[PDB]
Amino acid sequence: TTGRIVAVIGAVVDVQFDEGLPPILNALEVQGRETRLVLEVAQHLGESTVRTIAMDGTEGLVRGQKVLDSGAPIRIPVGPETLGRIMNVIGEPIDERGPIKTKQFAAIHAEAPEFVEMSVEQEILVTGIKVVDLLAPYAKGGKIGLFGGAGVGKTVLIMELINNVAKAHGGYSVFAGVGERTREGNDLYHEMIESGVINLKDATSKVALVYGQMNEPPGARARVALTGLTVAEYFRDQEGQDVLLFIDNIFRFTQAGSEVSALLGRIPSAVGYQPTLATDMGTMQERITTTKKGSITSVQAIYVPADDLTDPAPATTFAHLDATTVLSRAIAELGIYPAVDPLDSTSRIMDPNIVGSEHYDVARGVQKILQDYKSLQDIIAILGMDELSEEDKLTVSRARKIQRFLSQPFQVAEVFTGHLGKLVPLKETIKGFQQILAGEYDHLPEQAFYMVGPIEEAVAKADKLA
Amino acid sequence: GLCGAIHSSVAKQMKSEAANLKEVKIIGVGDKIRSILHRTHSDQF
Repeated sequence: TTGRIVAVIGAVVDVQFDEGLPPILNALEVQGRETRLVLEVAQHLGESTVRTIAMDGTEGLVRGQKVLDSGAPIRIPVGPETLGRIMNVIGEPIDERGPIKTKQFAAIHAEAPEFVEMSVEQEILVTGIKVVDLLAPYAKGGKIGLFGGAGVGKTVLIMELINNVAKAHGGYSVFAGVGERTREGNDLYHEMIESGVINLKDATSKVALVYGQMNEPPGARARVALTGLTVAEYFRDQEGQDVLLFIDNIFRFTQAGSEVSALLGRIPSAVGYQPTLATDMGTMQERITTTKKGSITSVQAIYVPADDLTDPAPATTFAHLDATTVLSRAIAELGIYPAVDPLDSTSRIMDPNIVGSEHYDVARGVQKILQDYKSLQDIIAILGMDELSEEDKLTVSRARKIQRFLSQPFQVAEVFTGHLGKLVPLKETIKGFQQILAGEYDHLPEQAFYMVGPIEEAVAKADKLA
Repeated sequence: GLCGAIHSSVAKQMKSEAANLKEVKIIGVGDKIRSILHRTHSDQF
């Protein structure tokens, strides 16, 4: 079918059809252009007109221009031949390595797995990161979220996890760059090549890359997540594969939505966001999941605007995760990295019947002492410690030593910590924290605990501090 | 009070002695001592 462009406003192109109106979600190709311009139908305004969302800049379009119904929704190359390749929202390669020659093609809009298809196995995923492992442990096939205001550690934490987990993972990985920096895509691609997870020589690549960055028009940013998502769904269900899915940043998808929403003509909801915010997050978040057919461990970075976690975007995302790592500017500014807020991160696995009571008791032990320190802080703030009780001052000592021992050097952040990256084994974490709690190091100085791996290194640092 | 750790310091060292030790009897000059290294050792005043 051939329609005609009737109106153009930014990324919202209205096209009229005479015979055969395309259903909603169908991709149309604008005619008469140097490059592909896909339009995704969004709604039937009546009068044989359809309101659509462009997938690329709309400059140059002209009213009356011809548009062709592709007959289906954006469809993209899916299969193992996407492994080691970089692709677009609309599935075209952007790594200058030729066509992605796949047997099948999948449409980016699918329904979420049914209730009966759900899984409930809960396995802990150890990452080697002290704070995460001890207090808000991730889980295989689970949904993890790293909340962070600008420049707090979301990406560095994804990188370190890619390093500590993705690197020795049997099975595939999918990295979906949504609304982030292009240089980062470039930094990663080349790094992936270097460590050999991307091999441009053989078919041994274990990563497929999808990108729709900070330079794309809203509609592209609004759909690349769906695109990375689809790639991952193929490995899960069509190959019963154990997938790893990294997304930086899923907040950008929602923001993209807010960008076009006025153009679609909708009364805004709170904070200027689109009234369809939750459902849009929902039908999308619900496909990022493990099932009986396959496993999807997904780590999603969630940018928090103005640092406000009460913002509709981040606020609505908590409910979709199994584990959350809430990063803090306040902590970061103290020099503690990763800047994880220990009393604000959680994990549905923090259950005695899953991590064992030893783990469950150290974990709750650490939080209780930090919570206690937290209430003393108001008074410590005007009057310092003098007036504090001998007992209270011991919580304070221990809390400040536990707070420091929660920090740790990442390989990925070596250039900034000035120290060699460390990976601490769970039992080493459970332990080191026990002792601290138990008063076995009340003699060491705080600084001994800052930026170290295992407790054994904290004792040493103390000697060096003399 | 409101002089940092003036009192807590002497008290801290005061309890330390009474423990390590020979009969024990004590005197405190300045009400603060009589309120701090106290209760535990009133029957030791």
